[PDB]
Amino acid sequence: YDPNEKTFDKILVANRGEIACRVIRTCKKMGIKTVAIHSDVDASSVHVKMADEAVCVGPAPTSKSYLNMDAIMEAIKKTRAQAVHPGYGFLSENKEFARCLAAEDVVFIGPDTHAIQAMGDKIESKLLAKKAEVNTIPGFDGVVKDAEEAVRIAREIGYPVMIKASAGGGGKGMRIAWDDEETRDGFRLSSQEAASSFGDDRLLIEKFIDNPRHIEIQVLGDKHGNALWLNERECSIQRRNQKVVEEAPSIFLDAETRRAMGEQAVALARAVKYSSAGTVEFLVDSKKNFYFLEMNTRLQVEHPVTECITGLDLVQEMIRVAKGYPLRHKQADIRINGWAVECRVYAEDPYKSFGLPSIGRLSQYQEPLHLPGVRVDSGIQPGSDISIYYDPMISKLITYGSDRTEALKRMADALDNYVIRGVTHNIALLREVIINSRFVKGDISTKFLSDVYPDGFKGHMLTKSEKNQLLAIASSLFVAFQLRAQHFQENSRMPVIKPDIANWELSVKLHDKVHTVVASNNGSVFSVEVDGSKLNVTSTWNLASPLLSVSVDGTQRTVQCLSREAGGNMSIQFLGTVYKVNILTRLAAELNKFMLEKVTEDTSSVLRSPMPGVVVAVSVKPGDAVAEGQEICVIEAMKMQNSMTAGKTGTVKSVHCQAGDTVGEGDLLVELE
Amino acid sequence: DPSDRLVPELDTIVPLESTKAYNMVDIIHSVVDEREFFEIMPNYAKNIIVGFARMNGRTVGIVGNQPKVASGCLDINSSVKGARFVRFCDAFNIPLITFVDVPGFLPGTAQEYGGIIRHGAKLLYAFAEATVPKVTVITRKAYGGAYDVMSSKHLCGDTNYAWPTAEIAVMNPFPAAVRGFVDDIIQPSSTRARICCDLDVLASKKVQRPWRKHANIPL
Amino acid sequence: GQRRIDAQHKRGKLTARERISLLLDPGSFVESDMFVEHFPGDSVVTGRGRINGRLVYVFSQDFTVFGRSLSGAHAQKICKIMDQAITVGAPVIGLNDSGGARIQEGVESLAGYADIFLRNVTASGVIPQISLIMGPCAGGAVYSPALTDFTFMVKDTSYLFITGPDVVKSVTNEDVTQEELGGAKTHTTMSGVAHRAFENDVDALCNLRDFFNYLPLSSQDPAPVRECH
Ligand SMILES: Nc1ncnc2c1ncn2[C@@H]1O[C@H](COP(=O)(O)OP(=O)(O)OP(=O)(O)O)[C@@H](O)[C@H]1O
Ligand SMILES: [Mg+2]
Repeated sequence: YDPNEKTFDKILVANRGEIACRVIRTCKKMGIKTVAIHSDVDASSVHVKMADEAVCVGPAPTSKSYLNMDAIMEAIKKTRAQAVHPGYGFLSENKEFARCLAAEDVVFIGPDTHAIQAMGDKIESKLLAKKAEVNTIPGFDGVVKDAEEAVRIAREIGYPVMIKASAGGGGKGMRIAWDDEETRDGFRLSSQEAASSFGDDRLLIEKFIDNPRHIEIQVLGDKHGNALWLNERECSIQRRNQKVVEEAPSIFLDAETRRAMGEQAVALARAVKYSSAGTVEFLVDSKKNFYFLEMNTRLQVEHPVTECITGLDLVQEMIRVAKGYPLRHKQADIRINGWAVECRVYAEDPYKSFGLPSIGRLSQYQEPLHLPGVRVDSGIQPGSDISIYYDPMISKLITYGSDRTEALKRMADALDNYVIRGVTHNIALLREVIINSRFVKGDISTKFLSDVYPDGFKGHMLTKSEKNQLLAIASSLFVAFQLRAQHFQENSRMPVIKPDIANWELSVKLHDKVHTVVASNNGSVFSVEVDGSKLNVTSTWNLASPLLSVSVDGTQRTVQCLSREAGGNMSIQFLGTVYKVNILTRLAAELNKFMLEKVTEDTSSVLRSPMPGVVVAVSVKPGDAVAEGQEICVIEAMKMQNSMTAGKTGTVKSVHCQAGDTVGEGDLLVELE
Repeated sequence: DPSDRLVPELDTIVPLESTKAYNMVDIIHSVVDEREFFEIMPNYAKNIIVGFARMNGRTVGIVGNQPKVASGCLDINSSVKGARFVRFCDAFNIPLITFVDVPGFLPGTAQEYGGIIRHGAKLLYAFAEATVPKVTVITRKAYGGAYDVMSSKHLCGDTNYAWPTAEIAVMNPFPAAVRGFVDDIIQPSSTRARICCDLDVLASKKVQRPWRKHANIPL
Repeated sequence: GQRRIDAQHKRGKLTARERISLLLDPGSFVESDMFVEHFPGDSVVTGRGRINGRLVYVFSQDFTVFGRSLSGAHAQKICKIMDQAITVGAPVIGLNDSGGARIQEGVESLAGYADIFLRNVTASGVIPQISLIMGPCAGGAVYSPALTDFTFMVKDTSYLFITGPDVVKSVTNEDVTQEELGGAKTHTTMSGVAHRAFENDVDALCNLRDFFNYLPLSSQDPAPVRECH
């Protein structure tokens, strides 16, 4: 970092979240006063305090606040900001914003308008790519309009051909065909949804590429022409067409293909005349047939892992490029330094549809910054609020080591020492992803989540040894709580006669089985017998700290007692997964055997609202005999469109919702039968 | 649980929009030891919250207003609930911590015909006769005579603090501070650290009152 | 002034000093803290007197003529008279006619009300406290009478309520007059707040003397014994 290098003194970040904080910290590192914009809701965000000055925009929704042209222009002209930075999304590809700013005397940090317009269109992108002499996805070179042309193409290229129309900003019209029969009825269907959604009906049918891995190449460009490629980035793990886990030095990729990818990306950037930082996306399959997917003109979300492996700062380099100074690095200077893995901690429940976002307020938040080799990019703090107007994200966790195994181990350690109370995160799913056997080996594809968990996310399957360790830890915590409860102060009027029990016989109900445990205490060491198996658990037994470290049989395990009840219920986080355990004494369990269970009328026939947002599409009416998997309502929330199905067969008793109605979580929408 | 633990999550829990409500149970959970709270009558007269908790290991009684339900207005049932809890806590030497966000009493003909005057006077009485240590934190709102009810100094409230969003009025905390109605304006993140300290000082509080067989509480 | 006294007499009411004169024995009223300015007068007349030869402390509110709101001086005078009554062990009788107080506000009014509430709670069980509401009382002024031992009202002239009919109409959206919201009949027949209602001021004061004859002066004294025939 060179503060002497002159750069725009006043910079406005036209974004929000962790990226705004990252930009603010980078400008502060290079010594630049930074102003930040925020809506009414985000007035208490981290980035507004991290910025030296603030300019409130207006209303809560991002459409009228972070997409408002007039408001942002007012902010620019009132704060006299010398530079603007969009981060990613929002106004990343806003070409009218680019031209209106160019009408003024404020510099935009990012791609030029011409490149954005050229690369935005999928047809134009494919055309320019095939003029650029870069291998592209095999398929029909044109637009199919009738079933006859579709079946002819499927015959003369390949039966597994995607039926994909144009537009598709949210992935709409992205259906796939696999045989001649599909290429006619599915062709009609896809034309129907294309007409319903956008209607341009410009198809881009192309051959399916099996078992691919989405690879990202960081192309750094400038106004001086020369472009540099920065290693690679594997982003194969994807749920619902969204990146979740990214490792930069891709294991499958080898040096010859590294050079090939770098040369292809640089040549394509020169053809596009890119003058900023972007990522080239490749779909190399098991046959090493690389196919250019698309090149994002904005800064990639998962850039910090590339920064970690390369020992470089992309934000500073791109802001220097925007200043006017040429690129100051060479391909020889670029290398690999160990390994690094990054995950996106989102505010979503991974059990429902591989991530169903929730809403809430962070009552407790702690990052494992003290753990070695851990970097946290987060735009929230204790007391922050998750809202329906923005992306359901909590943080980004990046761990770097001298080897892939070391990075994975440090990432597991960081995930086990990360405290989030107030919302439902998805740390569990990330944990099984980074400890999965296939992921550790390297065999990963874009359909990783689809086939590894066919039915969906179930949780961490406990081994017998791990189950014994969990039961021992729970029993030890229970006995520790009782022992602390026995400790009073001296009364001198009615002295306390402390009970002298030596063994605790407990019944622990994990999942469905019931286990008999015998726990004995000796100083700070608990001897626990679970079904005969003997274990020794030793720890400091601090009952107020959120994180508790135990030493079960030498094996060090960090656990979190999320909740505890006087009735014996205990919700405890083991290895990233929350387990419910009911601990009773033996006498209490014997007497509880006589308690009558309360019958719950869980006969379905109802449908709640897991998505807190606005129901924008209702496809049912009172009296509709729906079936299994039939979509009921679509709710826009978290700036994400999610469609939910009934999952069973039953006539609709009544509908308590309408298309475009604000509905929170837990609201009964459609009654069923 | 260290007694100096900061609670930064409380710095932005009170919204600026006076019409918008929040949950006082979140504040109570954040402040008390280990976030453990034995709520008494959790499902009755939910516009007031009473319960037992611990501060630095010592049993404390918690009284607070709930702006989520009925905007925190006091009525007959909440008055009776709070009065009984406060009287019990005073009778057995248990310190009281109060969180005040009351905008006044609930208006209407049903309340007047039900005897809102005497039922409110019950809570006034209960807070006034207490001789145990009393700590008061005004979070946002203290309209009307209800402000006097939550032991506003003159009802022997030992130490009183206001958040920088407290808006003590009749129909900003500066009037209250100038007149002497708060001992300080505290940052919401230091609340716990303050309260514990006060409970150490006031543990030896002793008050002398005129002799009587008993008092005539407006039952 | 004289015009305000005539206006008060037109409604059928008395002023504070005539009320005190009727209540107490002739030539037995001793005013205290006469010279305090809220304008002097403070809209409350405090002092001590005798009923049938027995000591009593009294205050009478005078908001209808020369009082603006519940200044600190008003509550300070009331608190002083209550402290004297505690010190010597004699009852307190309070005539409440707070028909005024600007727009029912005042930053220093609520603090004075809190002080008076504290005095009432301290005196509860130590000395008898009687409250006679002789005019409209609203807001936080209605809790001190509720904290006293006995509460009496004057018919068709006195009211007790926390919020006026205007706020009830604004919020609950219902139409009720002052009488049906806080009148004497409402508080003596279906509210349980007042203990008795009297025809007018003279009748109320005479009945208050008769009632006062029954009570002891403090809780350190035995029950009174008159002469039996
Ligand atoms: N031809 C293809 N064959 C198979 N999968 C594809 C193909 N094109 C895209 N995908 C899948 O979709 C992902 C990217 O989709 P695409 O870029 O078209 O989506 P989008 O909605 O336009 O936005 P975004 O760029 O944010 O993903 C890829 O990572 C891959 O999983
Ligand atoms: Mg892409």
